[PDB]
Amino acid sequence: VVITQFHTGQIDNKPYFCIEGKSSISACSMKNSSVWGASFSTLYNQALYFYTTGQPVRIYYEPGVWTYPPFVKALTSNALVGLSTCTTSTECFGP
Amino acid sequence: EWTGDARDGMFSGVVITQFHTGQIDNKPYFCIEGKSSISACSMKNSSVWGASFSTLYNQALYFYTTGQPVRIYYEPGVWTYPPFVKALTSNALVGLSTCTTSTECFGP
Amino acid sequence: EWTGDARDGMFSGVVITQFHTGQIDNKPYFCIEGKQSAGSSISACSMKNSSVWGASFSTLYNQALYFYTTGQPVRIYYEPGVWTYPPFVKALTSNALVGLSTCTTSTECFGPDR
Amino acid sequence: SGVVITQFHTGQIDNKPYFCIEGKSSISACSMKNSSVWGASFSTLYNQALYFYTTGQPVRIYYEPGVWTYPPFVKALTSNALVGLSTCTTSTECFGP
Amino acid sequence: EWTGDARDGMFSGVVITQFHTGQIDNKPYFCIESISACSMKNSSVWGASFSTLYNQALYFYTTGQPVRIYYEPGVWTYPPFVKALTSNALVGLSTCTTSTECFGPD
Amino acid sequence: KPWYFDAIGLTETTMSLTDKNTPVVVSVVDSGVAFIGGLSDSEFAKFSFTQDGSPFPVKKSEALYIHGTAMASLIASRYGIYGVYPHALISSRRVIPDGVQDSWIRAIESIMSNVFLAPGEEKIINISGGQKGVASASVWTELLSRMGRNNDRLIVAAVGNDGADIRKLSAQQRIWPAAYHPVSSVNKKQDPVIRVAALAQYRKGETPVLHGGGITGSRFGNNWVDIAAPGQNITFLRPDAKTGTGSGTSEATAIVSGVLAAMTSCNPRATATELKRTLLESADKYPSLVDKVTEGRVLNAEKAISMFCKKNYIPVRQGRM
Repeated sequence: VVITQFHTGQIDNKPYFCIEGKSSISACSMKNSSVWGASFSTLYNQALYFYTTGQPVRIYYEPGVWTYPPFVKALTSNALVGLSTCTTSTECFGP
Repeated sequence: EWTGDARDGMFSGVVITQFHTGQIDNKPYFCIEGKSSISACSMKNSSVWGASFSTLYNQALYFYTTGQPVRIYYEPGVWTYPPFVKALTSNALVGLSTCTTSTECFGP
Repeated sequence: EWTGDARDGMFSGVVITQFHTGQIDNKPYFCIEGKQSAGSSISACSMKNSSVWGASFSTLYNQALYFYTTGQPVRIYYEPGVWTYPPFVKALTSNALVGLSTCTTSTECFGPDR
Repeated sequence: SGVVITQFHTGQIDNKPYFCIEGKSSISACSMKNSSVWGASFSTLYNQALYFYTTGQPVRIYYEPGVWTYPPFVKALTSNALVGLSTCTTSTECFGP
Repeated sequence: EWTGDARDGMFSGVVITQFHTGQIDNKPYFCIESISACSMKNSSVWGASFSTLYNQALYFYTTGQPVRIYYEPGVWTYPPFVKALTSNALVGLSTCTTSTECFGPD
Repeated sequence: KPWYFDAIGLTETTMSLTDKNTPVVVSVVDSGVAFIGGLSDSEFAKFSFTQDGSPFPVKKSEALYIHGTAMASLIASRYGIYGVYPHALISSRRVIPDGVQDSWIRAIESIMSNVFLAPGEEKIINISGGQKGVASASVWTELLSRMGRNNDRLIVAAVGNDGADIRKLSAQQRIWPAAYHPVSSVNKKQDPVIRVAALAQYRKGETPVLHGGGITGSRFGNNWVDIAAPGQNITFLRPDAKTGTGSGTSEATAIVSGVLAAMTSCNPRATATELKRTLLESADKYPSLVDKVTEGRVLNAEKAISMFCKKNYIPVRQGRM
């Protein structure tokens, strides 16, 4: 996946970022928003780096995490839960 | 509150051309201008949007650096100190997005 | 207090030419020097947790290091007489760094005029 | 010693963020925030590892085997904790202990 | 204490050529290199400046520009650490105009 | 778009890595630049080191009238001709024709007087030519050694056309500053000159060759040429706003200067040694070009710019920690 789009905002006192990669996939990480909030800063840093290089990467996500209907409608319910570098279009580092 | 609330306004296909950072009443802030022209400011620990100060600062500085067209999400009438509003703006920066076209950008 | 208060001074169309970082009385600080040309130069320091401008240390450090890197002309906002330790004032400056702005011309910059 | 960091992975396990690096024979090592005796160095190591991944320069990877114990994590990645990093002058001569 | 105290030494017009990061007694540290100096997080008197100096030292390692290194000898006391690295604490950094003229105290 | 953009990899992604905010000014030490057409917004400063006092080119010869404009257009033209780094501005230093005594030296000495404060203003000095008939060489060597010790600027120098083996040439027939042959280990490492030879048209991945010919043919020789870059069938701008096509080491030098300018934007505080080592280490090494170019180096703009912009990503783009 190439990360092609990046969105940042805030909801209910929590900053979040969204990414879209290309089929297309969207995933959002939210600061202090359990279970995956502990990873917000590491994933932000990594995703912004990969958006800059444009290198193919693996996006790990969890569907149905975000539940505010206007948010899910405009963006996604998917939580970003991990990122990996890739060697080929199918072979990437990690689980 | 959410970046994508109807109340908040947008300006799509904008290149961040100006950047200012300062402090007001023990709170650091930063102001961006994009070109019609729009000005938006983010303040640390200044509710409702204070929690996103660091993320927005980093993101805004990055897009300033690349000069790519972006969408600026703002909320007018947030900053109320008259000399501040006069010199800078009243608009709070509440979100940022990458754009595909001058009108089509990622996000709400 | 505000960066745009009348008391605080400014220097427009400045290139940040020098950078120093140290520590004094358990507080990290950094200093910058900016020049408009041959004439003239301005020095300003930011100290972490050293009120009234202590809260902006991290933002100013990041922004000042960025502008030092690009060499783009900027406006430096400062407050004279903030630092008081005499050897520190002698070697460096009494000026606190209180803000930064990008410039369009040597005189026209973004942000408040004070 | 004299390893190029060629792969990078980031995730979370049991409320703790972590990152994994692979360098090239090959070596893998993971640093987890607030976990193990080496948890204190997570932020410094993440920053320094991503820096070296960006330059692609040969470095020294310091590791401790057997630190990570969750079997699916160990199977997918490594048991090695990342415990330090150094710049190298040659493929064998690097800065540090 | 101050970076500019007479007790502390300096080396001007230095290019930072080597970099090391690790941990000792639950405190992260970094070492730069000829002159060597280390900065340790939360290890007084210079522990407060760890993150600023890490950032600044990595920046100058990247540019390769000549800089001034401010140090305090005899700060680190663990003998195998001192043997492998240095007893010098990194206490400040400056840009230089010449190999001898640098910005800041001297 | 021109053929050499794909050959050296000036892709959309590579170019997207460069910093827009950095003031980048290339020193075009030549016959004067006409800031017209695609160069109409490119002026930073103009100088004259010629007896007539004009910073604008003269119609003594068509070659000399067009030379400075041609070179500046390859570097930074914004429309018409495709400049390698269109965000760069140009500082024109007219040294020829009707140059003052040691016009080339006076221009480099004016650059080195550091009037402009920004690190990226005249950090890259393009010399798409130079001086033959150098007998003293004392002036050049004392200036070029000082520049290497100061470690802040790079001279991108054409090795000259005539297709001659620089090793077999007489000292008097060699072009300066390219002919600078540092002696000590110190002066060899500090060397601020990047000696550029011309390649014939090729496609990325194809084994390039030096451009030949009795007139526009690239000079060559191992330990006298640092890198080889495109220098055949090159479209450039003329003062009359029309375009021309040319070959030679002048073109090749202007293309290297543009690549370095793009790199400079990512961190102009980086030393001359840092940028020269990145450009040359990122260069493709061909076995067939070893006798002609030191280590058979061919300009890889994609590898040079991406390597350099990635190395500076964390210190410059992501300081916050």
